[PDB]
Amino acid sequence: DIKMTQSPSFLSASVGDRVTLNCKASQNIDKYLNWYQQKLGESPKLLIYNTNNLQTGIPSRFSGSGSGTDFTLTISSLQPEDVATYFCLQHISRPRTFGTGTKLELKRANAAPTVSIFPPSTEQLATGGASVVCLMNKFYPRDISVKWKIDGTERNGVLNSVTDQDSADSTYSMSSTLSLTKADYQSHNLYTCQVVHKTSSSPVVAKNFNRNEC
Amino acid sequence: EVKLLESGGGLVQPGGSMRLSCAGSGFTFTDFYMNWIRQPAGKAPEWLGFIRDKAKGYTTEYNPSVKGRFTISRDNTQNMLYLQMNTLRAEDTATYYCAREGHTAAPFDYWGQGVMVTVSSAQTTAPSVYPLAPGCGDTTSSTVTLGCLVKGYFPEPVTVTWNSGALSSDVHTFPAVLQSGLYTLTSSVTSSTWPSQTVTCNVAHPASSTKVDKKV
Repeated sequence: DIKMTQSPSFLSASVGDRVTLNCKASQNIDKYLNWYQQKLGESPKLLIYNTNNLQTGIPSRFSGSGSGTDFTLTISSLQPEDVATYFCLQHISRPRTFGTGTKLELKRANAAPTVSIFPPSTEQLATGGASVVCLMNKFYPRDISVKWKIDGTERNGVLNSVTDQDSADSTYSMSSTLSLTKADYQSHNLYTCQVVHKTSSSPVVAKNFNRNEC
Repeated sequence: EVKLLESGGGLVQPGGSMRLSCAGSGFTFTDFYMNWIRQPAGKAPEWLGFIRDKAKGYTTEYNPSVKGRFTISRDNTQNMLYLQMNTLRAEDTATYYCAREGHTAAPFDYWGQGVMVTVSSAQTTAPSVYPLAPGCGDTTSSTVTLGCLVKGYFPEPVTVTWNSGALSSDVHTFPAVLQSGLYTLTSSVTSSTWPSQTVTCNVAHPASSTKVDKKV
């Protein structure tokens, strides 16, 4: 089989910049190499076939080249509708093999997150369960860390989840969950969500609530 | 060209067999090769096999990685293509796409939207939905963020919308997470005129024909 490698895997560029995607085959594939664009929640779509043929309807800012074992996809000027993952495809021989893929991230100005904490719902309780929620939204860059602390003590029975870069402001949002039994939720008082945005601020961001209430 | 549509179940237990079907609208089905490509969440596509022209005799080739277990067939009489999978294993869990091969612009000039096939012996269980309103003596600005906890459900996916799409303003639906065999997910929205307006999240789980409207 022909093994396809792509590089780099991640790529951050400012809108308008020149971007270059690399793809290396492990055997000469001659001219048979394709590129597909796959946006979030969509089926891959054909961008270019046989190292350099644009397909119908694709913008001229795209071009391909290279030959034999090294190929390149180049975007002259990065548009925000070009944020996506990119796939390389070798098809001289069966089985046809795809490359590992490259993800493009539009770059922007730092942004500190809006943090928000939610105590359990009276309903979830009425069933002896209790999830505390912390929505950590619209931040940039992606690096960040959240910590839960019950009565000042760091804790762990947590669940995190980060979205993908938002198509509207290029930020990232994160959701962290702290699940406890009703009983344990009740034998404590001050729940806390502390986020540290390695950037935006030093004093870190804390949001809490007293179960008995302030 | 116009359209390629896949259909075919999603939750299946290990060892079982399954049949996905792909329908093609807007072009002479019979004059093209047709492919099945699959993609495990968080990874590149993987080519499965294809069935040839009417001219090449409708023969089939398969990626050795699966061969023996998967078979491909057409029903030229009604533009359908089929992928028959046998001895489904856990790693066969993925989104499966049929893709026309094409002439010149090829391979894969047109894909279908895909269908997820989940292979596991867990069971179809609906979600519990809890509203998330700002709590215990918490200040809050004029724009308040609210949310909905969609808990313990299986298998994916679920659908969350706000005020039946009417308030699609600042909405963030976070990717699911596997906590002990069940999916849990979160969704946030923003509203100025918080209280006096009414915000409701609409959750839906098809694998259980569940449609819930929790008001916050």
